[PDB]
Amino acid sequence: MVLYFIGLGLYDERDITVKGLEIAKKCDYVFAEFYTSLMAGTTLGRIQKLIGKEIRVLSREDVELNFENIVLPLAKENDVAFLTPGDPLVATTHAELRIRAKRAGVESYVIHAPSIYSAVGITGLHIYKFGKSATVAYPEGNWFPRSYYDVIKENAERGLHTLLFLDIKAEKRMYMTANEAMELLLKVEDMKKGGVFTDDTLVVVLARAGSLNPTIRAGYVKDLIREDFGDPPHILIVPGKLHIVEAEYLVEIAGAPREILRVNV
Amino acid sequence: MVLYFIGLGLYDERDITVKGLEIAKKCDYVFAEFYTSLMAGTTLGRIQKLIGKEIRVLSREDVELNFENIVLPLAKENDVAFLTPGDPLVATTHAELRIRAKRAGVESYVIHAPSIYSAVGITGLHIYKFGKSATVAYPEGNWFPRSYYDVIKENAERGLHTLLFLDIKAEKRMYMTANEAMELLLKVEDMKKGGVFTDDTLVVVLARAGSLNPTIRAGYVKDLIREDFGDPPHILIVPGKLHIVEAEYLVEIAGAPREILRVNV
Ligand SMILES: Nc1ncnc2c1ncn2[C@@H]1O[C@H](CSCC[C@H](N)C(=O)O)[C@@H](O)[C@H]1O
Repeated sequence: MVLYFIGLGLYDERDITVKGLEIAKKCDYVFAEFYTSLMAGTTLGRIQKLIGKEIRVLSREDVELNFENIVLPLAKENDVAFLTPGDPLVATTHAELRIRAKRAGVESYVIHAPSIYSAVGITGLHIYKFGKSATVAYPEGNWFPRSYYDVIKENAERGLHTLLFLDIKAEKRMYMTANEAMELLLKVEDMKKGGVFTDDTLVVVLARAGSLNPTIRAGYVKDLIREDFGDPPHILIVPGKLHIVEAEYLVEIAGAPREILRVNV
Repeated sequence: MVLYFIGLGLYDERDITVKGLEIAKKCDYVFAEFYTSLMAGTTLGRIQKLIGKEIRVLSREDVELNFENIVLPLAKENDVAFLTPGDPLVATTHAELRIRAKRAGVESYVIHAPSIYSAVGITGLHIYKFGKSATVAYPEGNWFPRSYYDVIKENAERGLHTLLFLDIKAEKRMYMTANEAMELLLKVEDMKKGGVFTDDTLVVVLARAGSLNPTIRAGYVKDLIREDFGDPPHILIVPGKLHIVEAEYLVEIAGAPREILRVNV
């Protein structure tokens, strides 16, 4: 009669919370989805071994078209877990699943875990200064999504930072790199010419948040566009004007050039 | 010979990540602060039992004024951990402590934990639609801060949601309720008359996120201002224009008036 939405956290199998792991271990059935994102620092086998029970992975279609026929039936007479990368319901499509549970007469509870949305605090940027967020998707065919450019523009003009989630082709395990995102943004700049993203734009890259050794780097696009930030996942942030403490953290912890202290503050 | 910043999570001792727990268990010295937020579902004793270590609690002054004198000295010869409610670097100024650690020749690492900043996803509001965040501070003496009002105005005018962290005075055990926040905002509205926060404004309240049964309520200020949302901590959210799916979740899960379903496109 109960369905638990359990977050797996940021990077590896130990990023789940103690609460999430203990609840999952007591569930009769464990399902999971790995399409809103992936857990780059681990494998399905390692997560399965930690929990101690077999995990039934659902595809995007399984969830969107058949969640109520795959997961909910068992949740009616058993305790069922539905694992998701990060924090449940940060991904926009998760929320509606709680309504489906209600419709099926199934109780649902959410077990939170770290999300990249909040983990960016490790960049040293003040969380309150983050404005609207956006995702940079891989162009495909004649589709070159670029609304994120206006998101950066609108946030920056109000002195706010912009968090850019980078695309991940989950089934192919293809992660968009900060380099690829910067290249796309420069192309969009060529088309819009709003002076929003250029070689002189200060950006912050966070790779493998959750790891004990994530890569945290800050600097100008001209210098970072071809830099190796290591294995995935990557996110990119275009900060707005900086508080001196934010800049000092970027310089001392993220290796930002001293120039940001007199250009971006 | 290192320092670990470890988040404890939203509500109780089990909100710590498995990664954080296993690292804390092996540290030689453990410090913590409980003034940045309130973990309503646990006690210092329960946390100490889980980690199997004695925890030295520090005050705001101990940290902001003497962190490098109380904590770093030990971190130079042993593995030390500094625990905090929620995520250690969200809506705190603890990131700056990593700069102090570096200057003292101490390597530091960060272990994330679920944060209220991302937990708001449980309200059904799209995370990417949240704009700048603000804090509703307690008026004191002859002062009455109102900056948070302008944050709501700025976000709302561009269709973004506003997350309002509520004040806390741990030493005096004062935790601002969503009710008090609403009362304060109505008083600011009477002064600025910007039509930003009135009796007809739709708001969302999230209380005790992280617990299995948090209070999630949505409705007009006039109806919720005197409603009992349970024990603290609370957070207040003033949504911008809603997407139909956001409204549906607020109605089905947060008990919002069905009239909000009729979104004014
Ligand atoms: N579990 C919880 N439920 C509701 N509000 C919470 C909360 N935890 C924190 N808050 C809100 O956030 C304020 C503390 S701000 C510090 C936040 C913390 N670093 C984190 O990552 O969550 C509180 O005064 C309250 O308004």
